Amino acid sequence: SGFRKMAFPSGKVEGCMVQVTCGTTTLNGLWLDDVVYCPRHVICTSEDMLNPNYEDLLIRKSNHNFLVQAGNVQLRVIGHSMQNCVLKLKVDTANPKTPKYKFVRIQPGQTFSVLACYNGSPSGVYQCAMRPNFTIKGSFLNGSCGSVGFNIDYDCVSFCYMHHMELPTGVHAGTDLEGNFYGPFVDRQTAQAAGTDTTITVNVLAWLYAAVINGDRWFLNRFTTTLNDFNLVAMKYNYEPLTQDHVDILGPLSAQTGIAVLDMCASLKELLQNGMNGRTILGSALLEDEFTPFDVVRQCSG
Amino acid sequence: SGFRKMAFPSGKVEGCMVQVTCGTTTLNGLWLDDVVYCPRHVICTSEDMLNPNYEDLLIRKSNHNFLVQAGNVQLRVIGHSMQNCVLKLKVDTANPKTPKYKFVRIQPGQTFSVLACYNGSPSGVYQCAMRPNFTIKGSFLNGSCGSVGFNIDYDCVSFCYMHHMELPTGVHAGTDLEGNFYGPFVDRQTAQAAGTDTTITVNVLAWLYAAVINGDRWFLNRFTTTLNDFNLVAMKYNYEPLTQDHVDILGPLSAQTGIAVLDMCASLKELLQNGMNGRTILGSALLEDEFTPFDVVRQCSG
Ligand SMILES: Cn1cnc(Cn2c(=O)nc(Nc3cc4cn(C)nc4cc3Cl)n(Cc3cc(F)c(F)cc3F)c2=O)n1
Ligand SMILES: Cn1cnc(Cn2c(=O)nc(Nc3cc4cn(C)nc4cc3Cl)n(Cc3cc(F)c(F)cc3F)c2=O)n1
Ligand code: NA
Ligand code: NA
Repeated sequence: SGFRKMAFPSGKVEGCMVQVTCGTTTLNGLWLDDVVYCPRHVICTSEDMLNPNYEDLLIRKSNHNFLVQAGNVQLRVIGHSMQNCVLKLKVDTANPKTPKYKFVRIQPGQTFSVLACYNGSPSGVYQCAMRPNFTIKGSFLNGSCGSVGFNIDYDCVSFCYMHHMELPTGVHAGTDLEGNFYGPFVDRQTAQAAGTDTTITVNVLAWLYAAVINGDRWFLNRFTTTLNDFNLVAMKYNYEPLTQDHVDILGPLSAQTGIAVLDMCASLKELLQNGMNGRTILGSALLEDEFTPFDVVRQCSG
Repeated sequence: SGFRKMAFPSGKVEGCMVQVTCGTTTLNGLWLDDVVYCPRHVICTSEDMLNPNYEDLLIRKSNHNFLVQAGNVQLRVIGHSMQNCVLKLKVDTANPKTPKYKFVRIQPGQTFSVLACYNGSPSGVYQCAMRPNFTIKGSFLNGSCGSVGFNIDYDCVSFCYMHHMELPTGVHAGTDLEGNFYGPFVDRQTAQAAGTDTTITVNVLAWLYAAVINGDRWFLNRFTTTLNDFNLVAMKYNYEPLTQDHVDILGPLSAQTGIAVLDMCASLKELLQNGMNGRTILGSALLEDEFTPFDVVRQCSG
């Protein structure tokens, strides 16, 4: 029993983190096989960060302008290339701790673990969701550029996020590992705005199922609703609309608890219209939306 | 910016987890140097779990009744001894991934990371606090017995918790790594009750400082209070009393924010008497008490 914000074990990723310095600019990189992946922003000097011309800046560098440090060992850069917003540094040593891995772009609403790193050293691990406005509500200080987000499927690390910047509202933005931004952001040191965020409805329903599994049942009720009446209320409250795909995804949890999805939707409609009135669910006084159906199954069934 | 439930990176511990089986009873163990540490409950059969006589049960076993599996490799048990509630299995191979480590007993109110494991394999990592009633509000399924809790100080893993059981209320109890229980529990499969829990006041104040650092300031006010008037209100609300030691521990955070501890106490007194009225702090609608002053500093300053 119990329900916590649970991250994936980070050891397989920790062995891939390095420090990358170009001049006095320094950040984290990811060392897989004989390539180091890092934000191309590392090739900027102070003057360059506000409005860089990356193709120009890269032409002016040589392999020896790049200092890669893997703990004590320095790694020899033998080639470099740019792919969208990442830089790929070819090094002369393949990382012997390279896990089985793949590069995967995630969708809004999906969760992943973040390994926060500073000067190439892992500092902490936490779980977070990609928000509908393509930002994450992370926890990052100066120096965390290049930290990665990942999921684990069996023995395979799926890398899905490389951290680039903090926006003025204190939320975070980054790219997939092919260097393509999540959201309408660009890698320059200018103020950019995220679009308005929304609540991830299918995740809130998954978390209500988790509560029932853990014995929190006070919000349940005898009523049912239809997708359409639900979505008309949800829209009013800045909730993502629910689809029949969402309903099938919640299948295993409906099975395990015997409560139909549209039955649980009727409970959610009640909570939205009446609030919770000082009761809590799984120790929270707000509706949680950062746990996926799969997160709940992984944690409440194994 | 941002503030998350952040665990320590788990790689150094992941390499120490093994599976221990005695008969058909199986659970997790911790392999450091040439010793495997695990809950002595593993020597119980089904019939033995309700009221075991461990000294008898251990006399009847031989080194070959113990199957230790480190992934694929089986490890040869060459001696065994019992220390309080743990079993120490001497094996013929020293773990080459043994980190620098120490065994440390923590106090109520302190936090640690848990690596949840099943059949010797790491499944997830999360952060939690030792509650004042010596339980933890973990997240664990059948098969997690033997999972460990730890902190990291530089390069040194401090092990502080070995998981044994879930109590009827769904909270968890275990021992330090010398086998001594936290709290008034015993390792038998009987219903035991935890004492009443209380809110960890110094942690709530640390979390309010974190909020101010992240720009949440609405609860602040011009008033101050004294330790004594504060403690008379706190007691009423089932909060741990605050000591002058707690006040000095909050020192760095008072410095960084310019708000004196007894000034922040006056804000806490207000929140306790008036509630929060649908406002949130750091994304929560409840007062959080699972972050220590040191957790806040580590995460908000580096
Ligand atoms: C508070 N916060 C939360 N997340 C972040 C991440 N982040 C960061 O760590 N560093 C950045 N700029 C740099 C400055 C440097 C100074 N030196 C010596 N070396 C430096 C290297 C970096 Cl990367 N930034 C800003 C930033 C980074 C980008 F990659 C980008 F495309 C635009 C940006 F504005 C930053 O957000 N800080
Ligand atoms: C739901 N939950 C949350 N945490 C726990 C931890 N836990 C556990 O994993 N296992 C236990 N009993 C066993 C049964 C076995 C059946 N086989 C084949 N092998 C088994 C091994 C174990 Cl350890 N228990 C119960 C338990 C374990 C103890 F170590 C103890 F001292 C008293 C107890 F009641 C358990 O709580 N389950
Ligand atoms: Na209902
Ligand atoms: Na005040």
